[PDB]
Amino acid sequence: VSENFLEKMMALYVSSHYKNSPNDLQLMSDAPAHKLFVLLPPIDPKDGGRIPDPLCVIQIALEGEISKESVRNSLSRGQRAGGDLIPWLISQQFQDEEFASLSGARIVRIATNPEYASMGYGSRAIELLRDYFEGKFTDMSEDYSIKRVSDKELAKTNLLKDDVKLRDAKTLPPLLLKLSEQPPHYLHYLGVSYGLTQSLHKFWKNNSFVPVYLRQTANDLTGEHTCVMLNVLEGRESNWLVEFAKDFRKRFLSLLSYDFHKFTAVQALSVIESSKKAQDLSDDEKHDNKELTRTHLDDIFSPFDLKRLDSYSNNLLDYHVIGDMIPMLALLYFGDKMGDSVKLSSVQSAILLAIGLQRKNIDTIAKELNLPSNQTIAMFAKIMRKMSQYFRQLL
Amino acid sequence: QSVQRDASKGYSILQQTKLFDNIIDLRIKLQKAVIAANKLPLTTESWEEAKMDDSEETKRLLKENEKLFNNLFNRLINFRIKFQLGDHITQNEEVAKHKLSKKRSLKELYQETNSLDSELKEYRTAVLNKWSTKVSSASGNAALSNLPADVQVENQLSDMSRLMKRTKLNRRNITPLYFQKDCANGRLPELITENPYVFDDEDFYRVLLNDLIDKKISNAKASKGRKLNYSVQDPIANYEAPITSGYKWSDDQIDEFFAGLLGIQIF
Amino acid sequence: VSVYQVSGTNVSRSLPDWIAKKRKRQLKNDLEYQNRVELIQDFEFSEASNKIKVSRDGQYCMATGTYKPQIHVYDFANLSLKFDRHTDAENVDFTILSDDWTKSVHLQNDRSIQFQNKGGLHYTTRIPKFGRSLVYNKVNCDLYVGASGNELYRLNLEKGRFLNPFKLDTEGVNHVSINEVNGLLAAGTETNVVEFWDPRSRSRVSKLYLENNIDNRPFQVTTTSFRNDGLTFACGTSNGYSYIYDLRTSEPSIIKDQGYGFDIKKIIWLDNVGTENKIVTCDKRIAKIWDRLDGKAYASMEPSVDINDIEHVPGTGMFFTANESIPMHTYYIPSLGPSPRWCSFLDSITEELEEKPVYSNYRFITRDDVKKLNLTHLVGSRVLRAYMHGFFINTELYDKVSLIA
Amino acid sequence: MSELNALLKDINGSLTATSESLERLSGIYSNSPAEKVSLLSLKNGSMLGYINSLLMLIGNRLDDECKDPSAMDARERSIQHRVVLERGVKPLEKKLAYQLDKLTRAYVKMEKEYK
Amino acid sequence: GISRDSRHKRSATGAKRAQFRKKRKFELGRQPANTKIGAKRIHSVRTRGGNKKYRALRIETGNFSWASEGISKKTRIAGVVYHPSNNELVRTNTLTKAAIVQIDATPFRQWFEAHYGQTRAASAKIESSVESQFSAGRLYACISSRPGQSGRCDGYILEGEELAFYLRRL
Repeated sequence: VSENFLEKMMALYVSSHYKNSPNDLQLMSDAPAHKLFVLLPPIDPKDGGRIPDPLCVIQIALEGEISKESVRNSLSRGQRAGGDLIPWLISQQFQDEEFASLSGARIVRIATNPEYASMGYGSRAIELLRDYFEGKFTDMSEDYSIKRVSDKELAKTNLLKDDVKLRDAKTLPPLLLKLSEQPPHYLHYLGVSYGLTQSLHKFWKNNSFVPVYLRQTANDLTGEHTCVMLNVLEGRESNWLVEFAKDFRKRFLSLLSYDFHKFTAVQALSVIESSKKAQDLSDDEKHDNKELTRTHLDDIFSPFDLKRLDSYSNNLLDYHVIGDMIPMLALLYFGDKMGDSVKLSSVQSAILLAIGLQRKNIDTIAKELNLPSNQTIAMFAKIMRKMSQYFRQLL
Repeated sequence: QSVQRDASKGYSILQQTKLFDNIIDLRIKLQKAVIAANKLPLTTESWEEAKMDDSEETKRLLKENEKLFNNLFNRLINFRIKFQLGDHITQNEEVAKHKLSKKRSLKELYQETNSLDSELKEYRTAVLNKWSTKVSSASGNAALSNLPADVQVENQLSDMSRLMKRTKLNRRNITPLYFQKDCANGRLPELITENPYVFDDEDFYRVLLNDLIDKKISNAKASKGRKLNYSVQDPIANYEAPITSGYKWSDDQIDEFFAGLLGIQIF
Repeated sequence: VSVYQVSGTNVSRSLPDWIAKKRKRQLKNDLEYQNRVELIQDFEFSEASNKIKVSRDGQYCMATGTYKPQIHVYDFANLSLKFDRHTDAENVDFTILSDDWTKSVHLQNDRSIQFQNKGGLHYTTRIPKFGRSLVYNKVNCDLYVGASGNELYRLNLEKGRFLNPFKLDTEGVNHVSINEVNGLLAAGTETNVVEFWDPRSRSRVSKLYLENNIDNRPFQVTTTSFRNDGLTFACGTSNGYSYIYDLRTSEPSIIKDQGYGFDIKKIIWLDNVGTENKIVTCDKRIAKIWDRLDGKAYASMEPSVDINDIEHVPGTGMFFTANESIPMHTYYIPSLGPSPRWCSFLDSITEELEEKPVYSNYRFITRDDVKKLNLTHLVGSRVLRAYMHGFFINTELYDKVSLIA
Repeated sequence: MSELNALLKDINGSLTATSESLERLSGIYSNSPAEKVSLLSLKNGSMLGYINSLLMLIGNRLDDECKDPSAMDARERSIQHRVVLERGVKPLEKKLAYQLDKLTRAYVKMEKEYK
Repeated sequence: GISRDSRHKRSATGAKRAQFRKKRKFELGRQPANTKIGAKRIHSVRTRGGNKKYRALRIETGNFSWASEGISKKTRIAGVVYHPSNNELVRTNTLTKAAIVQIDATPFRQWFEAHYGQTRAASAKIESSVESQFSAGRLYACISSRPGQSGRCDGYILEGEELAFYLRRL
């Protein structure tokens, strides 16, 4: 009965994967950290306990709880210990020792029935899983350990007369356990790792995950960049996540020129939007964006530059004339220095993000957004007009 | 089988929740009484003067008041015996049954109330400790090992002085009858706006009203074509050609979706 | 959010439009008359407009009139009226079969289906009983006509044959709508039930009973609409309540109150525009935009004249509305998406546009309904912000008093 | 009319109205193996005591003698009952609220299926 | 394209008459006017001769006549309640002759209280049903002018056998 189920699990687990290797079976079976979670449809009492089908199969790997000594010794040595992927990477990328101490779980794999993808089972599965760790599931009605082969038995058996047999059914626990039956392990965060694609990121973004890291070098086999996204469960300190998300956003903005110029404008815009949602998560005001100070503005831009922007807003200038200053504008807006006065539509944000940061030409974005070139430049012009009018208000 | 026990548990859950709402209805009806009572005199002299104004009518009203009050609170105590009995709050079934049978006097009625609250206190300690542990284990707080609920209740009961003042607060600004005359005569030792004599549970009363209110929201002939003619009509013949592609979803999926439309020990 | 009225009457609701025509000669000297921009010439009917739809190809629009009952077809590529065509009786509903304007079917009010081809009136056929809505199934070429009587008629364009009519349990079909992904038909009966039908077979997959707790009053399903996702489903009621259903579960995922107590005339799914989770629920007086997940109001369109139909140009931020006014209104919410290609320079004049902006945010209540709810004691309080002949209450506070009452 | 007489009438109406509703409530409970949630059982039982304590506050006041106008003893019992509802019961059921809603929903679906 | 020619019909004997001549102007009919309650909208029509016709496409107000007291007042129309020819006209608030509509009762109440000084007695007596309607705030009246043709919607408040019959039909 168990074997029939294991085949059904592997089918769902293996379906999505491009080319699965038999190691992962050993990986699931023996790894002490790893746990398996299966979403099942409602059970009909009339079915006579038939081995049900798995709709969504989740595998999680508990990670973290690293001593502050070990991280420092390894980090100075530059050596990465096996396992605990997300802690070690985030420790390196931010040089924070406190994160490595936190207890978390990485969602190694999520798979749904391909026939049933995109109808909300996958999302439902994550929502329950968070509630399992958060502590919502409780038993209201007022052991699952299996005795190991004792040393006495080992000594009293000879190789010739060994009777190797399946473990007797009374000893074995049930195959499927209700969540309330098994207590959870205390965790602060839930992490994921996946190649960045529009569909997957939209799925994770809807499930209230937050990006914290994005590998620069695309994976050779797939052409996708590894992305890591974190979530903090209710009742735990959320500050450390927000600091990373703010720090990442700044990192992403500058790197758009270097190696993420390929990303579609909408795709890149989503990554910033997902990170910003982390700020809204923190209802506190201790960490807030700072508006541009008049002294800061003068150092960034000369008064002639402000005049030159003003002329463009009045149409008295050619577009190429203001090509120099746009990237500085982009960082200030997406750094949120501009403040509540200046806000833009989704189309305008993509256009500004393109020219300012991706360094794409106006013609390319006209194609990429499927807009006429003339309309693109017009919408761009209204953006400068809002920025110019704002710089006037500060002065 | 596991389904049925869960379903039955829901019925008990519903029953307890309906029981909760019903008792609030009792509290709502009693609300005009508690306000009226806080308006009553505080002293013997005021009461006698209160009776002096209309001696005959007040005596009749007082006699009816005493009868209704005793009948009501005798009835409430009967329920508490049954309620704390039915729910296993009281373990001595024989003693509970005799109390229901016997008629009780006002002095006797107070004693059962003291007995009933005493039993609830012991049950209270066990229940909060049991569920607090269960919630702790479920959330991993057991693994971590935010005070126990029983402990929190003990601390708040320990701070009896603070919370007494909460009752004494005269938010409604009630003045009991002949209050000025009792104050002038020095008949009110406690006083010699916060009034010890006036009792105010309005904030508690409102919170109960809100919670009841929110729950309700949350739960809540052939001529002229009048006979249909199925002949071929030439002008509209082959007006449009059907698409060979068909529905974008595959047929079996479409058949599947419609079916569900509108809704070793393995386990 | 910013809502601009590109075209439409800009006079007081009390002032009718025809006098503005009389004022027009007097005000020719005024500069604003020169500066005002009309997007499409003659984008207007003599007295009123009934329905408005956009051809799938995206370059042509068609509209219907009150008197003389006529059929404009507008050419976006030329911003001009292409041809006006008169009819025998006023239109109740139509669809454009072809991708262009050439091919259409119009259910008039005299119980007659008229098939308009590009040249002219092709053929006129009559259904047994009065019609109320009309939908076309591209897969089977079978045109489905709602009717006052229980039976829902079927006409087959391929065979040129009336087929066996479907039989509904209840009498009166107010709207019909076909799910593109699945072919599910939803029929909006007069009673508070929506009956779903399988087209490949001829059966009743299920019937959904609409339940409103707030108001005990009877209500009629007036509109229905399937989202392109193939799973979600919208309903309107005659009490001004718009429901969003996931088809699988019977419970209404969200209930939103338009608050003016007026029948819902159309539901449009703004999935194509981007940020898919938005929806429009158009009333007699207001067309609100809100998000399908949270129920929060995004934008509102508050024309000065009654709305009869609303239409959204796909892939753009434009909206047309057929009104009881001489001109048909055009709105443009830039935040949703770019201006259409044919209105390439509409963004340029955004500042010159009118930029119209409480009324959508709150729930409207009449004086009588206040008495029914025993809220007279609050008259003059900051809770009751009186407007026109009625009082506004927060939607949440309305739900509270109604259940108590 | 004397102020006391009008007040005494007000009390008389309440005590009758409360008694009748109590009679209805006792019948339904008497009308009701099904095991109840202990936490909710305490919640109902505790607030029952709160009403009783309020009535003892009424009872103490109603006496013409008024030996204890402050009704300190009745106050303390109302104080004991009130704390349990606000500080003890409420935090726990909020933790348990999720599982509560799931079960009640489960029965209602089954009851819908049965009908 | 509407025509009133008798040629396209069958003869009394059942013979299918042939087309004699193309449609002519002196046998013209025009599209019907679906009068509805709403801001007064009227479209003129140039008919045969120099005469002119007004189509009441929309209208909210009309002169109504109380025959018993021989009075006429201009009142708002609330809605169509019953229409003898068809009920789907009753549903869409379509206004046409013989329709039974509900009109605001204010000016008639004012005239009554003014003329008779009541809310002597014998003259002030009025039909019980009419008095009940006044208490309601709306009166049942029948439209007596053809909205499609003249352009106005005047009528008279129901009374007597009219009122009994139509109240029964309602």
